[PDB]
Amino acid sequence: MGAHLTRRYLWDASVEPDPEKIPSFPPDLGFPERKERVMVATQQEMMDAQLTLQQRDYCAHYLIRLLKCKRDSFPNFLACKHEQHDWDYCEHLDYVKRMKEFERERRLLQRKKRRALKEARVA
Amino acid sequence: DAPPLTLDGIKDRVLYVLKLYDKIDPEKLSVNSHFMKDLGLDSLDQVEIIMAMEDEFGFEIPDIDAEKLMCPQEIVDYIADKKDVYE
Amino acid sequence: AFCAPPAYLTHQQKVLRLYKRALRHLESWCIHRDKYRYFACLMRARFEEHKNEKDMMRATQLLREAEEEFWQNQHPQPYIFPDSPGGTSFERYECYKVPEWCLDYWHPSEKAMYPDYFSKREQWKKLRMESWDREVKQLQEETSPDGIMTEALPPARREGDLPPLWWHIVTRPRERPT
Amino acid sequence: KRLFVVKPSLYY
Amino acid sequence: KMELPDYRQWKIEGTPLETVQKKLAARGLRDPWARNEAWRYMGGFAGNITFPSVILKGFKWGFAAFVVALGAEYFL
Amino acid sequence: EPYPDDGMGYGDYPMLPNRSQHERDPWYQWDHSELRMNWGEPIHWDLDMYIRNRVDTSPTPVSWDVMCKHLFGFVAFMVFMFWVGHVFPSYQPVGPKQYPYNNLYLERGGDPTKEPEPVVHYDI
Amino acid sequence: KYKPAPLATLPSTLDPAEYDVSPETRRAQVERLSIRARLKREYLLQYNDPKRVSHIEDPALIRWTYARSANIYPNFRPTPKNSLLGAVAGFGPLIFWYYVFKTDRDRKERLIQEGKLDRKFNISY
Amino acid sequence: GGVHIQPRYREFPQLTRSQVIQGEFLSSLMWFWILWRFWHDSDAVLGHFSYPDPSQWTDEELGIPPDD
Amino acid sequence: MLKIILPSLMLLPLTWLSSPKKTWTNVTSYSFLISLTSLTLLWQTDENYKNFSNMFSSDPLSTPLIILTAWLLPLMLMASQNHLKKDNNVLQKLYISMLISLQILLIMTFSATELIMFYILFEATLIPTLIIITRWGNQTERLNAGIYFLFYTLIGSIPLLIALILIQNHVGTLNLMILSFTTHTLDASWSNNLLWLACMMAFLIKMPLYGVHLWLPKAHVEAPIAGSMILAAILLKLGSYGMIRISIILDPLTKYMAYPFILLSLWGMIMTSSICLRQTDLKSLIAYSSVSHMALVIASIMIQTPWSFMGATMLMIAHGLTSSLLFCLANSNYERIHSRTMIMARGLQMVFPLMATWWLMASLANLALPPSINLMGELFITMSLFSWSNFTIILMGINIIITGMYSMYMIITTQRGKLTNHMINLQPSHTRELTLMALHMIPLILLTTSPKLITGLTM
Amino acid sequence: AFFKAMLFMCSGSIIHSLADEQDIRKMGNITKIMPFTSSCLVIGSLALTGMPFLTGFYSKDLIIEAINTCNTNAWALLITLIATSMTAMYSMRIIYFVTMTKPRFPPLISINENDPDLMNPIKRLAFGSIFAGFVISYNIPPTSIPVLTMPWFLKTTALIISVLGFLIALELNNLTMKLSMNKANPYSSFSTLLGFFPSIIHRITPMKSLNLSLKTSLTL
Amino acid sequence: SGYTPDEKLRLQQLRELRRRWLKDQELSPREPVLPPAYRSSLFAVSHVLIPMWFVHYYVKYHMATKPYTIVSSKPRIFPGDTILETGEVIPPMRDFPDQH
Ligand SMILES: CCCCCCCCCCCCCCCCCC(=O)OC[C@H](COP(=O)(O)OCCN)OC(=O)CCCCCCCCCCCCCCCCC
Ligand SMILES: CCCCCCCCCCCCCCCCCC(=O)OC[C@H](COP(=O)(O)OCCN)OC(=O)CCCCCCCCCCCCCCCCC
Repeated sequence: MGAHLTRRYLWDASVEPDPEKIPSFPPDLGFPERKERVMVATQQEMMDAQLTLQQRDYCAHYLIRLLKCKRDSFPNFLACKHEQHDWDYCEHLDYVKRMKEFERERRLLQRKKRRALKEARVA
Repeated sequence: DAPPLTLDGIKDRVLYVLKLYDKIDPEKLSVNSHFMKDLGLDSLDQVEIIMAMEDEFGFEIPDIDAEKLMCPQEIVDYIADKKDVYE
Repeated sequence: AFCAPPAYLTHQQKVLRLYKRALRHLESWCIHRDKYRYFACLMRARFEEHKNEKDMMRATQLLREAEEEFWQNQHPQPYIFPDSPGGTSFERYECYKVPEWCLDYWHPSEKAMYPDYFSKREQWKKLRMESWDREVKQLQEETSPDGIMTEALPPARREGDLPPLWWHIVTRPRERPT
Repeated sequence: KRLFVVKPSLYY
Repeated sequence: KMELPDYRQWKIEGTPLETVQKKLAARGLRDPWARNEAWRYMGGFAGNITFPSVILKGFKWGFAAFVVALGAEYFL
Repeated sequence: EPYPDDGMGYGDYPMLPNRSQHERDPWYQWDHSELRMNWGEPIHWDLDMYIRNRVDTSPTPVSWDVMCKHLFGFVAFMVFMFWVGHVFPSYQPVGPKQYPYNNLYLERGGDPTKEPEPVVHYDI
Repeated sequence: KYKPAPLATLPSTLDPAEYDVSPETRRAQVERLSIRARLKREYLLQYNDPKRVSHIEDPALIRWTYARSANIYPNFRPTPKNSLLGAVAGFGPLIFWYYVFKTDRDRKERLIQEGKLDRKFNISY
Repeated sequence: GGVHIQPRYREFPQLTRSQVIQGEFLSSLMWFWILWRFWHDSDAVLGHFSYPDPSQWTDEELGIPPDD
Repeated sequence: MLKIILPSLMLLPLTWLSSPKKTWTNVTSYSFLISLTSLTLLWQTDENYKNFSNMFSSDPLSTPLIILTAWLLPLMLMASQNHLKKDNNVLQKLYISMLISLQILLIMTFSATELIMFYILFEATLIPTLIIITRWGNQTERLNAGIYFLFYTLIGSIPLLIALILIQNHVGTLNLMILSFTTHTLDASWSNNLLWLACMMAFLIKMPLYGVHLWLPKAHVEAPIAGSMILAAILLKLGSYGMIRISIILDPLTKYMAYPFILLSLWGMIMTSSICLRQTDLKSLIAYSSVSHMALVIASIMIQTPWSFMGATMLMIAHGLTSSLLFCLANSNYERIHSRTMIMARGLQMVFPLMATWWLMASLANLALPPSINLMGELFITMSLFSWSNFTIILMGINIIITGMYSMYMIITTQRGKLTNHMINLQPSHTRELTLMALHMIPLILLTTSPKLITGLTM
Repeated sequence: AFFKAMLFMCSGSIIHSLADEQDIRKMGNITKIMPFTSSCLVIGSLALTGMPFLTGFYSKDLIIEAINTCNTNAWALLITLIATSMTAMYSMRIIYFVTMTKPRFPPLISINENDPDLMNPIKRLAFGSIFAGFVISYNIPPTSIPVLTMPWFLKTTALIISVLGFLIALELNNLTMKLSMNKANPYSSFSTLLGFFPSIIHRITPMKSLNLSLKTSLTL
Repeated sequence: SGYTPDEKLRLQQLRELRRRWLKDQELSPREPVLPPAYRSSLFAVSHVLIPMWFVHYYVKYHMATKPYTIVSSKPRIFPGDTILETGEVIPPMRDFPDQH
């Protein structure tokens, strides 16, 4: 349920990002040595906390915390609340990234259209 | 769950309903009093009566067995016979 | 279920049996009582008029267009009572209506208890065999001359005799053995 | 009014 | 033996059957079985039931209880 | 009305109306109650089919054709619309999820010895 | 208009005949009750008979089973629409599945022979 | 005896103390719980994370270069 | 194995010499113990076959049956004590002896090393069976049924006689042990393609295949209960036992000479299963149930994969016990009802509470309910058939749906619904009737606990 | 499991208390005649409609917003949401007809739900229906990495569609009371005879599967 | 219509007999001739503890003893815990940037 779809399903899809292939353009385009992501947890930490593969996100590190405070504090299931906000935040702060990336793409494709339309296609 | 019927509690309800039908005078309704020859009601009003009874006692008096619920009493033994009330 | 089916149906019973299906299929569409008690006295009007049509042909032309009006203006899931054929409790309790000729193979131990019960049961079985002769003879002496024969059976017509063929309308399993 | 409940013979 | 309320008690006025009674009457018609259908609206079951009333049944004390609890937490 | 003489065995067995026991008057005291059949009345050839359990030829408030068309119409429209759907899906404005290491190459059970072409994910 | 199909048949009501009945029709109708009433008063006087242990037979059911499993081959005449249809039913699918199973079994065998079928972790058969 | 709760004809069935109190009890706890959780945890409707406006991201941030 | 046999023979002297009043108990009590001696063969502590002596052997495939053959004689003699209790005291002692000879002969046939010993004993079993069906058969048509049972088996039998004498000349001995450890590889000629058919056809006939199964519906219909139990439980399985031991030779041809039968059986399984769906005679429906559930077996003794074979061994022993149970309870209804019609007698649970529990368990055995050897069997044949061609599940998949429908219909229209108004009042159940059943199912429950014993030669 | 179990035993109470009436048409005003079951029924009804902070709410809206956020069939996404509004509608249908309406039951009234065996279990499950979603969601292991970040319309869609669902049905039912029989059966029949899958696929298949056995495979 | 005067007597009389049959069906006093504990604590323990013991006997002395009969997912170990057997203290995780 969204309006972005309308831009793509209706109107023109030339400048609308493909749901897949989101990292379509060069990974460094527009970037002065963009820093790659940083994963706080060690591959082993996760493997020892038995985090489901899917849950091994870049927020895996705040999860392990939650899970820690959920095993500890056992009889009390209502007290590891700060830990959940944190994890969630980490993830909201990841969903936003995944949204910034998508927009980026979107805009860049438009850049392609504008540029290749009159800059590189008319004499 | 509810208490079982009686041959005088299945008769007070049958007279009760009929006494609430406007056409049937409530002071000339007597159990041995025929609906169409003595009280005056027409044929269409027999269907309507029976139907009231079918809704007072919660079951369906079949068509063929109900083209004859004339006396205001037949209704009281037929209902009871169908419900096994030996009093 | 009790009385026997007539051979052909009259005009009346066909009209007067629509007044039932119709009004009862008007209480599915119109559930609330008020709407019903209204929309129904308006139904009678429809039947009330065209009551005195003497022109049979016409009458059977109002009936045949009534039952088609009805078929197309009927409710798919009407209100059929709980215990009537097609209902929700129809024949539910029949798993408990054993046919009473089965208490005759009970072990003398079982029938040992419940003793006064079998003392009265043996009386009734004496009644049944004591009249089969007078009954069948009645059924026959009063059999109709050759011609139309319906399923209606005769009453007693003499003291001491028991209505012919009465062993299974009486001695019929109780409706709700519970 | 306890009533007698006919039942198939159940000794056998 | 169970007694039965006096048949007279029932009357159509004062219930929704009365308004149905008056219109059918304009048409000249009059339904004769109304009085039977009167106890539906006659008493006890006479009050109209509103949809918020069912969804909100017990809300009054529920919130009262809500207040009390929050209070205890405030009192620490 | 004997079943048609085409030598399939029917013989003299009467061709009784193909109506199921379902619409036999449900109130009458049928000798055989559950077959809704009286004692002596010619049994139908396929009474193993039009019995009160197996098949139901009984009139329906909606005409049969109207039924077959409507049902299948619904089915088709749905199936189709589902197709319109797959063509035009609903997807939020979100780029792809990013897993650490090499898309968890080793942990997805990848071969420890053979390192994978690094798949890197950058900030923003 | 309701449209009876071989299923969803025309209801009693809505059936032309039920409405226009000639004197002839009525007579027939009356007769059919007689046959039934007659048969009804025979069962009833054999059912309600004290002093009876023998099995009420319901010969109408015995005429049915005989008609259906022991009066068939004495009324068999091999026509067309019967032998064409009596061979499509016995050999039709029996030949269909043979080219369904042969083709599969042959596809399988080829693949096994050429070395493609994986047959992994299959240590049973 | 045969009457544990006298049946009633065309009258509002009499109700036992307990029937009414238990019914108000279950419903009132439902409302206390809905109100208590709503106060303590109101992130059922709102959500505790605000959607970013994807259309306010400086192109610089998104690496959008300036037409070479 | 002469204790399972000699003590058996001696039963015959006991049925004759014993008092007319005590003849029944001496015979039934003693063969129960004869079954107990039969259980000793089950003591196999190593995989090598127990070759008792030159002519008599018992390997995993025969042992599960010899015990069943010994077990049913007690039961057969208990199910026929009612009918056959109206006889002259010398007709009984003949029936009892006839039943006794069947298992003497059947015990030996299942426990025979020389394949032609199988043939002589194999085709002898027809004499006792034809007498049981024709002499005591209630219906006018048993003379006909007997003819069908004798000719279909006999015309198949003489080809096998020629084939086995043929292999003896080709190899030099019909000893199943040697024939197995010797190189008999047919050469896919046109002639061999006939040999294979000669050997398998006689076995395929008494194991009703779709093409030649008309003998079994006709035979069980008019056969007395003891004959119908023997035909379904042990007689039909004689054909399966033969196909397992005879296809040791004719090893190469069945790879490609089986397609015809396999397809005949799987399509046959569907049609035989389906006609059960509308058949008015209960004994008729059980018989076609027997054809379909035996059509699965000829489709596993031909695919020839380890699992098929023991799927077959599991199902044959299991279906044998279940079918009899169904044929035995069908008889109890027939004797009180006096008619085979399924439509009459509706509602019995209302009047015979327990027999209905036996009916329910028999039907659940009939359809594949899972903690039963019956299901393990079909699950295995199903697996291999799938291996032969993944498409097989479609046909072995229409049979499972149909098998559920007719199995429950037998329960729904015989043991539920409103009671029949007043058939001859149905006298209560005898304890013999109920035990005859209990004796069938208690072993079905016990075998399901440890399926290993009836798994076949393959596993 | 908790709420559906409640509603069915709730109706078990209504059906048994009334003279075995299993039809909403003849049952009415159970709210005043039997508050204990009516209270249990609405608690269950709201849980079915995903009332906020009740057991349905903890799990159900997670599923709804999951849909609103994943890549999915457009036809599937739209039908699932209106399916949620219909769940509110039929939920509304039950309480309006069964509970909030003038009584239409047979005239003699004999209602008792006092029996401990009725109340106790209904009472016990009601406690579960009220608190189970709270307990199960917090206790279970973190799983699935949900997406709590949504445009607010999608975040609150389950809540609004459910609300609008009730509102629409309230209107429809309330409209019914008018002395105006004008339903016209526009599409009620499909809906009333189960989409006609029962009328057609239950009469053809069992007929053309048995005809072929008797007539063709068995006799021919 | 109306009942025929000779059917309102075959229902008159047969109903009279049905009423007597149902009276006779009633059971007399004595009719069912009979042929000549700490409350829940007789259950909780007798019916739960008694079974438990057996089960335990079975689970701690057959299953436990036999190989691979009761296998369990590894216990969860997070950064910072002390493994009981080894005594190893799982090293703390790289500080993830706080207040993110
Ligand atoms: C009931 C559910 C049915 C579900 C069916 C599922 C089918 C899955 C797809 C099957 C087809 C593609 C398979 C691709 C991998 C296997 C390739 C293969 O080796 O299969 C070959 C087989 C050849 O069959 P055919 O087309 O007849 O070729 C004859 C050539 N002269 O290829 C085929 O067999 C094509 C036909 C497949 C389906 C066959 C029929 C299945 C249902 C039969 C019901 C009973 C029909 C009885 C017909 C009687 C006719 C008188
Ligand atoms: C032999 C060849 C065929 C002969 C057939 C006719 C033979 C009749 C005469 C002999 C009858 C008895 C001998 C043959 C059967 C022997 C069965 C047996 O010995 O059971 C063994 C079982 C102990 O189990 P065990 O053998 O240790 O299992 C191996 C585990 N590794 O011992 C036991 O524990 C017995 C336990 C009895 C209670 C079992 C309770 C569980 C029942 C589960 C039923 C599940 C549902 C079944 C559904 C059926 C269909 C409805």
